[PDB]
Amino acid sequence: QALQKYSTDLTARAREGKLDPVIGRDNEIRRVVQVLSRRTKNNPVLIGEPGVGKTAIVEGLAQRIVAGDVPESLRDKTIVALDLGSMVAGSKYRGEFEERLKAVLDDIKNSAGQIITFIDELHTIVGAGATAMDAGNMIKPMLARGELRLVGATTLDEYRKHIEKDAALERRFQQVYVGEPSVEDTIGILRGLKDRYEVHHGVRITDSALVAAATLSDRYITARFLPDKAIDLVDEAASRLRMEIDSRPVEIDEVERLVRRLEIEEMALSKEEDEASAERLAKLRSELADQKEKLAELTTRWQNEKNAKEEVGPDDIADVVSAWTGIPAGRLLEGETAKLLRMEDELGKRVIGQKAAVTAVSDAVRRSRAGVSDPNRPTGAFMFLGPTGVGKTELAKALADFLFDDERAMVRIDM
Amino acid sequence: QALQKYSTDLTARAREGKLDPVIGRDNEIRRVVQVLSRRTKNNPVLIGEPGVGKTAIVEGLAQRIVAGDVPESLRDKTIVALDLGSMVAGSKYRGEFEERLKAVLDDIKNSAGQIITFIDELHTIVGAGADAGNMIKPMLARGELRLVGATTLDEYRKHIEKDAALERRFQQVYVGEPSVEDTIGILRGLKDRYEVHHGVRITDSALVAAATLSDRYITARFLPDKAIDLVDEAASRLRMEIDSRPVEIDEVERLVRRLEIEEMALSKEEDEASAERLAKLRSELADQKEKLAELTTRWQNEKNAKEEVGPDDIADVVSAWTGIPAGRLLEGETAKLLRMEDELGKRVIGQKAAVTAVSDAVRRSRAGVSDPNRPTGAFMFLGPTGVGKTELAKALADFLFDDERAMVRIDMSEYGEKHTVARLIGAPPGYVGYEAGGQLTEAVRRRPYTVVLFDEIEKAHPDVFDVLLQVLDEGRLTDGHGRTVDFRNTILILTSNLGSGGSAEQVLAAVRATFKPEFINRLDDVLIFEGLNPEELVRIVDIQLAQLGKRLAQRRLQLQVSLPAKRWLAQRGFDPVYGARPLRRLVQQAIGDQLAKMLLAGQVHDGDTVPVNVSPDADSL
Amino acid sequence: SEYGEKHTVARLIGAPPGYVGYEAGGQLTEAVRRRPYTVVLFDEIEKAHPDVFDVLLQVLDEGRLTDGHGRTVDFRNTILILTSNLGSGGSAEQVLAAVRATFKPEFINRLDDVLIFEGLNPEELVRIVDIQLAQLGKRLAQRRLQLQVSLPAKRWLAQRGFDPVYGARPLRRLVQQAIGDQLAKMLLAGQVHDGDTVPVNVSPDADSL
Ligand SMILES: Nc1ncnc2c1ncn2[C@@H]1O[C@H](COP(=O)(O)OP(=O)(O)OP(O)(O)=S)[C@@H](O)[C@H]1O
Ligand SMILES: Nc1ncnc2c1ncn2[C@@H]1O[C@H](COP(=O)(O)OP(=O)(O)OP(O)(O)=S)[C@@H](O)[C@H]1O
Ligand SMILES: Nc1ncnc2c1ncn2[C@@H]1O[C@H](COP(=O)(O)OP(=O)(O)OP(O)(O)=S)[C@@H](O)[C@H]1O
Ligand SMILES: Nc1ncnc2c1ncn2[C@@H]1O[C@H](COP(=O)(O)OP(=O)(O)OP(O)(O)=S)[C@@H](O)[C@H]1O
Repeated sequence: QALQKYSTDLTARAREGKLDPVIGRDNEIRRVVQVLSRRTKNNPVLIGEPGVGKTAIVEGLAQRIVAGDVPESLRDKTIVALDLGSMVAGSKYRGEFEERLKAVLDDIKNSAGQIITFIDELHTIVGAGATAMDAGNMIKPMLARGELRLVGATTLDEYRKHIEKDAALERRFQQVYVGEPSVEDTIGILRGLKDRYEVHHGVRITDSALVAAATLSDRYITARFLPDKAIDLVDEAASRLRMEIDSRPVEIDEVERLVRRLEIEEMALSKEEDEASAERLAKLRSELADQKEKLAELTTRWQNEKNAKEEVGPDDIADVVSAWTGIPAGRLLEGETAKLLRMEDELGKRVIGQKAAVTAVSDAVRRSRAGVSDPNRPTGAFMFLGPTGVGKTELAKALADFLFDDERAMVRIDM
Repeated sequence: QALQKYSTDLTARAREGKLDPVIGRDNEIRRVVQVLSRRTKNNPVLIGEPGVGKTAIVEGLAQRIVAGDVPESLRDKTIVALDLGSMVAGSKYRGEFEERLKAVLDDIKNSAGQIITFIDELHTIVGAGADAGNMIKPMLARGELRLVGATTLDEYRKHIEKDAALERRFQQVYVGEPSVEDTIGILRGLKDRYEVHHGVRITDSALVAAATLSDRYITARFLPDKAIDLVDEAASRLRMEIDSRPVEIDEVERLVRRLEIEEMALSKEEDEASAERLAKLRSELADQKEKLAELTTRWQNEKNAKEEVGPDDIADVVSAWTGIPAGRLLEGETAKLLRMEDELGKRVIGQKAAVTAVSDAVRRSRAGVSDPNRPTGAFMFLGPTGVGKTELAKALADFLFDDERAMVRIDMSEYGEKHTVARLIGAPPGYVGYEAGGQLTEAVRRRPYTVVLFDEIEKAHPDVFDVLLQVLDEGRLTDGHGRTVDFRNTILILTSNLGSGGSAEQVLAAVRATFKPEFINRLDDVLIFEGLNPEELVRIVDIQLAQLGKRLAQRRLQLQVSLPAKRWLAQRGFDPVYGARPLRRLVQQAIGDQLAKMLLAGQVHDGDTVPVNVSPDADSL
Repeated sequence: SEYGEKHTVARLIGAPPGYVGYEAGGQLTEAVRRRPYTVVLFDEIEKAHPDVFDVLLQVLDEGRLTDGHGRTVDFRNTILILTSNLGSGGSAEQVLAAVRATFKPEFINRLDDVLIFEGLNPEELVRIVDIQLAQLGKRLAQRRLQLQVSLPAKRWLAQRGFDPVYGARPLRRLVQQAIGDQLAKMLLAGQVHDGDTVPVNVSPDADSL
């Protein structure tokens, strides 16, 4: 009965239908099962970089046990998820922790080898109760005889920072290397996960969304790993779309919020007894008017669309990938096609002459938004030289301003 | 009666036949005996690396006592297994643990030496305090309690040797690991205990392989233990196969029962770009439902006319582990190896002398002919620029792993100063970055099958060469933490750009004057690359156009190219001093620029197909 | 060839008290503090930094050194061996001159005889050819595939790879390139199934099986 108090039940939740579906990864679950059913030292440890799916495999094994796809030895085994945090809760006295540990071990042993314990992030088991090495290695006699099974899973570099420093305990563990999947596999994963999200957020999701997410999340976000940085885009897109099925969409709610601030400023700046703030007001009014025009236009266009956007598509994902890691990944939604066609004449406002070099920079900027340049190569690498005072540094500073509206936003180093 | 509460009975467990047969190790047990049977200070301690068998020796001694092979000074003595953990269980009050331990010690002394206390993991005897594990120090030095302990080699000097007053009362017994010939015998003795638990049979030709094979592939662990896992796993897998269908008939069915649902929920997509994906997935499904039904037929051809493990299940296990493929070329891989300079030729063009040398040290290693202790192949190819010598090392890492970014590349141009060596080997203990290991080292210790690439090697400082000096020719280098990492399965590739135009001995003598003979001598053939003839550019043209086309299929947007343009581009591939890089700029100056201009100016939309045609000088879409 | 800086001496001696890697002790020490009958080998001693040379000062001719923990291990039963490649171009004066220029007098004075190796002669390569062939046969004896080499073959093999500037590794690479390639192409293309004894013989330039 100590188990009932110091651990939860995984297989029970698997029966009650509360674990996400698990797709693919057949070799890994096969190896986990065959290691989990050998004579001595049956303790598989899923190891590998963070995010690639290591708890998902154990959940898949649990659902598989509930279904019946397991061999004979693993029929009705009742996986158990330990918890060493709630075990060291209040034990300030001398034996209060070893007592609980002995109780749990005894109740695991009393069962006829049924229980399959599961310690998630087992790199925390090392220094369980310190004071002088005594605790956390009381299970070391039972690991060897294979009484308790203990399928665990830790990240790849907290296994050689915490455990491999304890070569006597690493010996009792078998490593199952979980490498990350490819884009073709991630698409398949998403195709089966595209229902829980689609039901939690009251929306629908096109298959093009899944494809484009699994591709862009690999092309751009080069700091995480694949089964997760692809689910995040889908999830945020769906949440945003549900937020817009509220009263108003974006790009109308932003303009009205701007208009309100401009109004509350123009109403309280009017009663200013000065002469220099007269011109500092003469522009604020014009701005308020030119913004209210846009508000009214958008509001009228919405009415037309509503009398004459309900699922996420392959471009809302681009909006997310642009809002996070501000690389523009869109599809030229008419806001800036005119701008990129005017680029030369616009960079002419600050630089004069050297059309032979302005056109060369503009072409490299242009053929990258249309999706034609090499996706794994810099967006352009020019070295323009010539005599002094001509304008080379000036063109470089004009380009950064035309792109980000702040010449202090580019990275400059003086070689 | 207090020894019943805090300890089990090893000798009784050995009487009912509950312990594994212990084989060999005569000297260790005889020394344990002749230490355990002296006047004072009669308590040994076994010492040695984890896994080499140190509880096995105590269990062997217990079975030996039960049989009666021991001398008169030990005939009819029981061994009790003390359990320090179950003594501090409830002792929150200020003296209860000391009371318990004192009762235990008094009861041990109350007998006349008919008990031999055996403490396992005795490095845990230092604590128990909060003046504990210290009241034992008097009775130790007099020989009252006969203590048999066994801790690993490096927790000894961490918990015990710190207390030279207590480590004086112990006589050390070193337990070195066995050899291959002895491990074979140990397995020959232990086989019939797994033969029962798993309802299978194990072949002696497999017992020899599970010990010869696990001695050149798994170096992070020690002997027998790293050789019993293979046998046990092979047997468990064979039993799984016996119950259900065999493997490679199970996964083919699992993925087929998934592609079904995929295409079923996909066919309901009111979309147009998703029709090219559905009509491509619907072909792999019918292709898999073909070889599945072929396997079910080829299985009955055997089931009408694989029942014990052999030297093949062991190799399959030690291959699923550690990733290293050591199998038997199961007729699907050999057909692929036989045409390798044909699958490499789809990405590298020309350089027949070099493709038939990289590809030549993979076959002669997969067939079991190469030296088992030296890298799979270590050769440097060098020549002029833009020729294809960093591309070959990527067409090769893609043939073997199906992913160009699963290999280990280090750009040796950042190693300009000699102190930049610590970047790939770690920093010695007591310094800033030490709990991080090396950087090249920790990359191979996790997957010892990658293909390392040292790009632009002559730009570095001539000390990193001397670091590499032992990587070649032995496949070993140890980092700060003192962990030896093996390279005996990687493929070492070093690019360069020396010479730059010299025919053959302006370059062969420029290598000789930048490297030392002891470094040139470890290498395999030094491959020389050659410039690009005008003929072998008309084909790179096709490769480039295919690349761009595949890049364009994100919009279902094709393009038709006429042979005049295709041979115009290749004739404007110029200057046999810059190789094949100018062509990739020519393509984007000609086609890509105006395509992108037309693409965001309306007048070209998705699904279209634009034909190129050679205007009298330029290209027109 | 890795001990190239001052601070990499703490790699074989441990760390001074109170620092990061302290419970780990030394690396040369903790393997000669137990079972002190081993053999110590320093490859390419001249690749180091001439401050590692001054730990071997009290290692040699006194037989003890003290790690970080203060313990004193004793080297009174080991056999130290240092290899190098100094000179490599002079007959007998350049090697000694380079040694005297790269080491200290109180370091060359501690050792026993500083031996010189000669360099293999054309006669001394047949006795290596048969060694290599026996080793290779032992390798491809795990499939009962023992070779059967002809005496003209052995003489050609000991005449092709000889060049007196790279020692005896060219012979190994030649054995591989000549025999192993043909054998591996013949082995996985059927026709050389196990339990076979393939003979090798001399063709004009190559040597066909
Ligand atoms: N094969 C898979 N099938 C279904 N969902 C998967 C699969 N692999 C990963 N996921 C999902 O992707 C996410 C991966 O999270 P987890 O794998 O549980 O985290 P992790 O891989 O254990 O990494 P850590 O170390 O636990 S934070 C979860 O949302 C999973 O539901
Ligand atoms: N074509 C031009 N259009 C506009 N301003 C220009 C032009 N050429 C020069 N200038 C002015 O000249 C200033 C200095 O020119 P820079 O380009 O900064 O000097 P530079 O071209 O970098 O030559 P060096 O070799 O670096 S001194 C700029 O800040 C501009 O104000
Ligand atoms: N001489 C031997 N005869 C038979 N089996 C042996 C022998 N030596 C080891 N084994 C087996 O190999 C394994 C070794 O496990 P143990 O020796 O109990 O662990 P250990 O050697 O004590 O290492 P530590 O320090 O306890 S983690 C067990 O399965 C033993 O049954
Ligand atoms: N023989 C070739 N076959 C196919 N592509 C080639 C060939 N030679 C060069 N390339 C192209 O050239 C680029 C790679 O050239 P690399 O070989 O990597 O340059 P390199 O040979 O390393 O010369 P350096 O000294 O490193 S600049 C890719 O875009 C390849 O497509």
